[PDB]
Amino acid sequence: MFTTKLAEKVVSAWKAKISQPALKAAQDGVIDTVAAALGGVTEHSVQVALKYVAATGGSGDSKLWGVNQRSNMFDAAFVNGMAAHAIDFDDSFPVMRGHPSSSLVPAIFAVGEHVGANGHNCLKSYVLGIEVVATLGRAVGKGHYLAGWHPTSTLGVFGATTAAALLLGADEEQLRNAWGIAASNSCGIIKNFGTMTKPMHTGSAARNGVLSAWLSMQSFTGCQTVFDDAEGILAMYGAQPGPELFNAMQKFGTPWAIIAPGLYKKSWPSCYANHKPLAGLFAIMKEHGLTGQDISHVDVGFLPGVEKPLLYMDPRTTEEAKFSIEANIGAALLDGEVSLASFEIEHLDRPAMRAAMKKVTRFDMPSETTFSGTTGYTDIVVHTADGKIERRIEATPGSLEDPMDDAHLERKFKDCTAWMPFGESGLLFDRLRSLTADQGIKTVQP
Amino acid sequence: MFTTKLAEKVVSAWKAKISQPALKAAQDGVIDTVAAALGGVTEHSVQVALKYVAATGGSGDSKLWGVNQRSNMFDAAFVNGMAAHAIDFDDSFPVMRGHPSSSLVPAIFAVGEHVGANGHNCLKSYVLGIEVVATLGRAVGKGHYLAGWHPTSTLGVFGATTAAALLLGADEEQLRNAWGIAASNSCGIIKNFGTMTKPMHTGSAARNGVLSAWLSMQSFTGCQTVFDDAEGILAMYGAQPGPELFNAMQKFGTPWAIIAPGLYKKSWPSCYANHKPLAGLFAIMKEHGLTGQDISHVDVGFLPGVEKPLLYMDPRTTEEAKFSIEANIGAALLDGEVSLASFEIEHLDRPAMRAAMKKVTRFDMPSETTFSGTTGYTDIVVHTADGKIERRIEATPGSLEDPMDDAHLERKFKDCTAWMPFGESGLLFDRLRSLTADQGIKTVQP
Repeated sequence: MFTTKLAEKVVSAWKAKISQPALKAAQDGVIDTVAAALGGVTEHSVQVALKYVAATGGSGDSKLWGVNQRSNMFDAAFVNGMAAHAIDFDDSFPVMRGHPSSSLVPAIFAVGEHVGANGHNCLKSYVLGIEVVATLGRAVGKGHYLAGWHPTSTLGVFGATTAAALLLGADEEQLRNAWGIAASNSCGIIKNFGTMTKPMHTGSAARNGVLSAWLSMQSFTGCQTVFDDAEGILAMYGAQPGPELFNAMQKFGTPWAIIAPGLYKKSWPSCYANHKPLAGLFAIMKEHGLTGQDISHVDVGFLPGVEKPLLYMDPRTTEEAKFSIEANIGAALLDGEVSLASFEIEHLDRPAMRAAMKKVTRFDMPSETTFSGTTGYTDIVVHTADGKIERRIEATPGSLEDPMDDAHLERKFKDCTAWMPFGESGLLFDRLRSLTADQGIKTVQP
Repeated sequence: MFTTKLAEKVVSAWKAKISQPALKAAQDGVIDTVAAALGGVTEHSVQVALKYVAATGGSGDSKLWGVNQRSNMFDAAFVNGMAAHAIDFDDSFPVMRGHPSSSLVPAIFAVGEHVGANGHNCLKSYVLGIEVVATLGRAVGKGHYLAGWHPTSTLGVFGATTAAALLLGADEEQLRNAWGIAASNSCGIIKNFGTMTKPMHTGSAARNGVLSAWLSMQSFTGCQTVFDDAEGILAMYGAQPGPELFNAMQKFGTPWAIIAPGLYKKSWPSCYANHKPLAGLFAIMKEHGLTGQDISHVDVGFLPGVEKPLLYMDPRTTEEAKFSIEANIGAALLDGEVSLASFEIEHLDRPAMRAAMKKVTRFDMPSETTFSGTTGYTDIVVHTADGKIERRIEATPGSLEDPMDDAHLERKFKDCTAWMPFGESGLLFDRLRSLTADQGIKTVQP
């Protein structure tokens, strides 16, 4: 009954009004995700995605973000989902231990443009796709990520499917069906972190979410109970029989997970496991009046489960650097900031950068439970002329405890779109903000 | 380590000649797979796949089987993969516990047509794709299927990737890269059996295999050690990482797995778990001179692990019936045969068919280990007016112990293509066989 109940909750909510705060949360998620995408459109991964579109000989009217080109909705969702994750700057969501918006927002744009949808419905579909992935993440728990799966795509695909299906006009049956199709297209592994395959996870999840929904509307069948039982995808991913499943569903919309705990907005284009350490380092530098020239070493601690994604101690590519605490803290020490340019290959290969990276060491922080990059707390030690400065960082930057405010999000957008021609970034920012006023999503044209 | 050693073996074999029996085995595989596809091109799943192609606006020179249409190689692989598996009449491969040819052969035609490949290289790519999937199958063991995944696609994607890569000109590095990409596109679950999503598994695997290969040739990166260690996909699927992995590839090409145990060709369009039961029933009917009217009941036994895919005792769709021993034995009883028309919805819905299905029941056969529909043995009991006939069926139809010979494979092709315009089936049969003569694959045009 879990799958049936979830589709009832989603479709019933779809037919009802949704709160101003939820729509505002969704609006901000859109702006952050498009910023993240536009900051990454020159990456090789996205350029190759564009080449793929050329190779398909395909055509259509869904906008490929950052370029004056359109294609069919499936391939647009692929390209834009790739772009949304290309520099690891898009949001996280601790309930899922992953990045839901880099599949969901691309899917919503691709389908929304196709069907001529307006902003309230688009935003509502985001709210509901996030509620679905929150419910599934709660069901699955911590084991799925620890076992080597990337929940970003393995669970993200269901978010994308949900919003696509709703926009396409799915009823409960069609929605249940679409989730069944998606479950057989649920994939992505952690060993591909530090490669271009990581943004493919979200490209594929967006495309597959759109495709799964569209197929469902064509009377193409899949399992309508795919979340249920030992044979269902949740159990396969480690959901335990008992109350976990019942606990998960009890949340629904009271409050919406897009509000609480909400989407965590990244201050730096790198793995969240870097971010409490960076916050702490910068706070120490500011408070004590230290530059990196005044710091001889930094020790960065990690709770159980947190270090997993940071695969590279000596990263050699732009992608690897985002999964290196050495590169993150190294750049912070060298430049006094971490920016879009920090992980560009020319910056990464500076002799001075490689020197700074050698100032950084990792250590284990003891605990009886496991945590993630967006949860728990971090201990750092900053070594200086006058001794060691110890600090515990309790708030994750971007969480409700250290939220990104309007001014911060606007500056992120600006920085990610600095390459756009005169005036075009501001105009796009304004159009993005008009979704709240029920403007046609096709008018936005990121 | 395992991944690098496997790519070395594949590329070394690629550059060498392969034996005639390997070539023949590949040739027969192509013919069986195209037969199976051409028998299923009218299924709603394929019809929807063709609607998808129309929706993409895609174009190219990869032919779509059974229709006068061509598209790009990715979408042709998708459509023809869907078609190859649409009525469950394609081959099985015990070492993988799945259907490798329904992703491999579509990928080979799509890529081969694109690059103007000749028959010997096409057939060689098939042999090597099969050798890779045999290797991975041996490494993962029995647990993966039993845990709810469909090895047909989860492992089959690597077959398709290997062949596509080789045809596109991959070296070792690019092959290793392609596997990495493909590993994040490994998916498909058993709970979708009896729905249109099952043949999507093979369409998706074929397309993803072609895409992973293509992407690798564009310097799009994935993990180059993706089958190694606990973090690799084989361990994730239950293999024992470390040195023990190399036992999986100790006799690579000696003999080729495409020869021993070989591809198992189906005599009936349904799950293999139905097939020893049917062979037994027909033998008893023939030996004892019994028609279905002479038989009041049939008991069908299943060793541990074997019954798993037969999800439906009361199938209500064409797809469900293929996963129902009741439907299979029912149709055998009523008509004295099982054919392509047996599982069409009008035949399934016959009151006399529904009555015959009620004569069938299932039972467990004891063992300390688990088996599959292409291994072990089957006990059946046929009930007649005089008493009960028990029979143990030791050989799986299509295995080396009960192989499909040339005359039978040609008959299967004929039956699957009888709808074609007058003379075209034979013309196509001859063109398919021209691959053995190193003709250009582009001439074949299924």
